[PDB]
Amino acid sequence: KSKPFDGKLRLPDVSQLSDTITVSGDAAPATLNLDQKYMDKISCWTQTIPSHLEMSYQNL
Amino acid sequence: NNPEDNIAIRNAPQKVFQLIGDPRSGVADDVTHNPFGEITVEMVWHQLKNEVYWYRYEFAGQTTEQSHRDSRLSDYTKNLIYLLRAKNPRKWTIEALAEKFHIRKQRVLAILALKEMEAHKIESGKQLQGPLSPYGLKVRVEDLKLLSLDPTGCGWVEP
Amino acid sequence: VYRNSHTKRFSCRNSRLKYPFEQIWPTLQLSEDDAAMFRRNSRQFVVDLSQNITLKNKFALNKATKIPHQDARALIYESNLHLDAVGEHPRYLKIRRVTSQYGSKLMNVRKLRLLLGFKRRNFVQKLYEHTLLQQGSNKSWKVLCALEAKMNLAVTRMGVAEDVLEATHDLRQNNVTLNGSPAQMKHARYLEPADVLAVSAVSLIKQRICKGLFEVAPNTL
Amino acid sequence: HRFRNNKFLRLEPDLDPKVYGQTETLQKQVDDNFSLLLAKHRLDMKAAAA
Amino acid sequence: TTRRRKLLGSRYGARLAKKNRQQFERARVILDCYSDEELRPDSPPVAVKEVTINTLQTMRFLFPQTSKEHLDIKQNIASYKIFSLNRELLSLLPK
Ligand SMILES: [K+]
Repeated sequence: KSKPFDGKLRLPDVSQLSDTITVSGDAAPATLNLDQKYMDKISCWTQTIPSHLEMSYQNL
Repeated sequence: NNPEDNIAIRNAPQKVFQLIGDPRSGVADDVTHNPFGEITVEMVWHQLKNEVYWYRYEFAGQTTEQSHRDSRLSDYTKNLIYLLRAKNPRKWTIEALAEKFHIRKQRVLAILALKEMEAHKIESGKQLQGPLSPYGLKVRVEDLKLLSLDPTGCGWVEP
Repeated sequence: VYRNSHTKRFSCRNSRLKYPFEQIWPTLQLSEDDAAMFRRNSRQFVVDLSQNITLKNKFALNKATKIPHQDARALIYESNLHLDAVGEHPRYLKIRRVTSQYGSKLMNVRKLRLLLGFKRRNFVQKLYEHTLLQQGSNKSWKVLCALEAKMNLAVTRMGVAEDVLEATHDLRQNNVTLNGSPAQMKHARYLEPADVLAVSAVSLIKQRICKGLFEVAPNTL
Repeated sequence: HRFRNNKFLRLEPDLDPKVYGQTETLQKQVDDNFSLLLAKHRLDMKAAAA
Repeated sequence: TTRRRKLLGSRYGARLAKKNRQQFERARVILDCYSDEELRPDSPPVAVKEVTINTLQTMRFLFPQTSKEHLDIKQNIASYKIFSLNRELLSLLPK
């Protein structure tokens, strides 16, 4: 006994949230979050991607 | 638009007007220091197992903050840009999308190109196959509504 | 030149450090003895404080987070009698002379060759000459931009190669394409702000990444 | 509830990705859900028919 | 002694136009090919109706909370997906 689905996709505008919170609701890190688990392997470059490059790992 | 929760407002151009002297008899511009910044370097990481140090150079380090966020936008945000552009190209121009998500125009166009290529792969049947098939979603542009956080606190309303 | 100076273990030499060598390869596996040798450049003992401090701690004592890039040299290689050398008599403090510049200048040029992938000196000299004619006001930043525009360094940033040396081998095998086709003058050209790089050896690169992170992958899906 | 640790009342453990593969594990999970639904229809028909 | 076939490349748009013309036309409108006078094609623009996205991260990586906000987003995506499947099924069910 509830309203049936209208058939439209409703997505919130996450662009209006504060800068102190990430998309997932957790606290926003003010600095790069590096881990020793990944900085000793090929991932060291992934964690330090520069701001002038746009990389996609689905299409490489 | 408050500095507490708007990093973009914090990283804004500054209007500098500094003087030395007496405004009633004679004044001169203060040119004894550089308030526009300079190139900086910083140590970011130290690996204790290999003894490797990482240093980061920034062109405008003294007049910017948290510049690492621009290139680390979530996948949800990128899909939202792709859907908004397809829904209404007349209103969602490159300028509007760049202002909305606090990024540069070059980044906006680059994101669209990569998402477009990925969509073709999904439609062609090269990605999201087998057990992961349900995660390939086809969306009609008409059946899309964007909610807003108008009410203070938790809750998204349609208008 | 089948020398030890052309191997990762002894590639970089710095005469101003307690241990003359320096580690710059983030994926090199060192033995216990080798790690101990390098660690001597990280820890120092203070007499008055009677404690060991690290290089990172030294920066904090100097209140250095973002400093002019020319000022970091005075922090890494020098010492102060009020922060890190308290208790030492001034008679035994080390002060450099103007005759040590040549060793330092030669060392830095060797670093640029190492970062580019063991390039020849004439290669670096022409790169410097190239930047002199390009538009821009800050000479130091123009040199940095030239390094980033190199194709092999850009491939490394993508995260598909362990280091620059492995990236260079990929280019020789044509495992990466530029604007849809293999690059021409790939070792001598510069990339532009609208270039597109893609992997043509998809099966090879995917295997490379999976193997590297196999041990750090969780056992629960 | 006696099955405190076995919260989901599973009969077999989930496949280890490091041994059988990520894709194989994902397919196994899908098959498990379908089997539960199919078993439910199977018990009902037998009871109704016999 | 290599068995690898020689690779002669081509631009991504060049290959797409020969494999699927409909996708090529859609990409031109999305990528803002009709704003510049110099690069404006002669053919009129085509309206965009349907797009495809990947939601694996938004469903299993990005929204862990138990609040109504995160639950609603997942439910809406799941509901929309079922509608798409049902529309396809209805096209085949009739004898
Ligand atoms: K040389």
